[PDB]
Amino acid sequence: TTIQVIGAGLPRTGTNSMKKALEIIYSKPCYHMYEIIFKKQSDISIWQQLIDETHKTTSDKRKIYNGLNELLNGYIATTDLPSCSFYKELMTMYPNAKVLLTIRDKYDWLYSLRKVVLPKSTDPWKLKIEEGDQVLGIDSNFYKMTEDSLKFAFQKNHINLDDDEILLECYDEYNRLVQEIVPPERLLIHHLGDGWESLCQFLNVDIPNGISYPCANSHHQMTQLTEQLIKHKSLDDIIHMFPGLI
Ligand SMILES: Nc1ncnc2c1ncn2[C@@H]1O[C@H](COP(=O)(O)O)[C@@H](OP(=O)(O)O)[C@H]1O
Ligand SMILES: CC(C)NC[C@@H]1CCc2cc(CO)c([N+](=O)[O-])cc2N1
Repeated sequence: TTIQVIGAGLPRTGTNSMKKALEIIYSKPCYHMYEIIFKKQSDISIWQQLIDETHKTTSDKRKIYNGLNELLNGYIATTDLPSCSFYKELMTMYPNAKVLLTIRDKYDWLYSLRKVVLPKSTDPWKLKIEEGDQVLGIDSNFYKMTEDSLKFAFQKNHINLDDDEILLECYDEYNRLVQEIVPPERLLIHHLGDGWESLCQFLNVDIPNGISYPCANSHHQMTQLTEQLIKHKSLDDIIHMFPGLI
């Protein structure tokens, strides 16, 4: 059991739905940020060490490959931040794995990103996210790892993450680059809304009979989850309000 599909799509492009879709297709687990937050928060420091390794004048690529392989043990696929930023290293490690690029309108993406993953530093919603994350046992190291992995995906050392215009152009550049460096036969570009057909064709499987394509992880749902975590101060107490999400 090793990686068959590498999800290179950025966060907030339908990765949790793609995660669920792949788990339906393969009946084996797919990695996602939800795996880290809700199941394995100890992975945060490991991802941080790997991203830190990339910032060295001479990076130890074998250390990174071995670290990626350990993180992804028991998974059939990976999606989302932070793994998407390592899609090149994953491609090298798993030469037979196919690559998915989940994609969507860039303006909707940015809006989604600011609501969940990367608020502007002066946005009051950032404090509500933090307070909510406190309930989940998430600390400040989490934000450093996600920030560093976005910067790593965009291949930038210095960047003003509060500038929407920069993030929009980074998004387009990122998706262009994936399309440039992944051979066409090894890549499926999956637009938000595309559903089973193109995906199943690509992965050489039939469309799941009587099972609809997943639709999960809206910023509306994430805003409500943040609100409810703050109100009740317990995930277990509110999880029934979020069926089928985690
Ligand atoms: N089947 C589907 N059709 C349309 N949008 C979908 C979808 N599945 C997920 N999404 C959207 O993809 C985004 C989440 O992606 P990710 O899981 O990578 O964080 C959300 O966007 P919004 O925040 O605009 O609602 C979510 O609503
Ligand atoms: C709602 C509040 C309690 N925070 C929890 C949410 C869960 C989904 C999520 C997903 C990503 C990337 O998919 C990131 N990210 O990269 O920062 C952060 C979060 N945070």
